[PDB]
Amino acid sequence: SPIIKLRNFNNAIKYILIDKFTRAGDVVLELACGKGGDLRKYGAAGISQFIGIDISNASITEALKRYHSMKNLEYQVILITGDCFGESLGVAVESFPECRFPCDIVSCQFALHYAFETEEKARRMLLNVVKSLKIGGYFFGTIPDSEFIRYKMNKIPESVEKPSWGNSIYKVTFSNNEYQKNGNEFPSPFGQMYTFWLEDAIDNVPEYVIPFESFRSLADEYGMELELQKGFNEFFVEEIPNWVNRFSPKMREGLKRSDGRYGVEGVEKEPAAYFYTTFAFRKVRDYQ
Ligand SMILES: Nc1nc2c(ncn2[C@@H]2O[C@H](COP(=O)(O)OP(=O)(O)OP(=O)(O)O)[C@@H](O)[C@H]2O)c(=O)[nH]1
Ligand SMILES: Nc1ncnc2c1ncn2[C@@H]1O[C@H](C[C@@H](N)CC[C@H](N)C(=O)O)[C@@H](O)[C@H]1O
Ligand code: NA
Ligand code: NA
Ligand code: NA
Ligand code: NA
Ligand code: NA
Repeated sequence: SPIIKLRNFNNAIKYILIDKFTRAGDVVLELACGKGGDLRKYGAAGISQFIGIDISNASITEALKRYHSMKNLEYQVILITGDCFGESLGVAVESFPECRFPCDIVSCQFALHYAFETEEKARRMLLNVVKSLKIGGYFFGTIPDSEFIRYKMNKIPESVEKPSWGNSIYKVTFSNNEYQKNGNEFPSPFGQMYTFWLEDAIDNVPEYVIPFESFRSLADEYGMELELQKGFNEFFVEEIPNWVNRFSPKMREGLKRSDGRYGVEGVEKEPAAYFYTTFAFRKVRDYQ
């Protein structure tokens, strides 16, 4: 399946990204952890403690069910329902004093753009990140790539009321064309909504652009400086040599293309390799 190949590729991206920044003994806070599908990736990195928070009780229930079916684990796991973006994290974690804060790593996969609903939420998310992180610690994850979004939008005429593009397995549909009416610039970095469909994965969910320059400038205000901004394709090309043989046999065969090399080809290439970017920052100073 194109979708199976996409899932395997993005799973590989996460393995690589987690390993790149997470070191043995680290304490990890995972924001918007969903159903907690990356635990084994953090275990491979040798962490000491994992704290996962998600706003969905149904997702946390599933993550706890997945956790409790694991065995011989060498790290502690805390899984919590709470709002990571609209409220202070202290609300979510107060009844879990076993959390070891500040932590060494904050991660967030396929979710941070929901914090760009408004400026207030973007700032609250960043304040939660930096208050949780030690000086010198890292914040990393995976988001839709505003630069690829802008490329596509720059090819859409102003006559289109709901700018849209896609292929047989994915589709983006913007709520409005204010980008096009405003000289190919969003009227605000925040709240710029589009619905995202990905076959058998994402059911037309509204989400928000995360303009990378605004994310970066806000992060700097809160004391975090840029470490990584490579799109999935470039990231994979650069890192796969060190990993081709680190991956499970099943993940490796899944990554093999028809020409015998590694990556994605075919219809899944655009959504898997171009639509998303990695990000990482380092906390370099305390924020008042
Ligand atoms: N644009 C966008 N894509 C997302 C979002 N969440 C997930 N994705 C995409 O959907 C893929 C995940 O497909 P799933 O079927 O959810 O697989 P999974 O995350 O491995 O499985 P679970 O642990 O059960 O959640 C990701 O690799 C991304 O391509 C999102 O909020 N926005
Ligand atoms: N304000 C919020 N605080 C915490 N989690 C949120 C918030 N808004 C959305 N989410 C979660 O963000 C997640 C988005 C998912 N696309 C990604 C989940 C997970 N990281 C994964 O990669 O599978 C969901 O699990 C949502 O419930
Ligand atoms: Na972006
Ligand atoms: Na819009
Ligand atoms: Na936006
Ligand atoms: Na986005
Ligand atoms: Na920055």
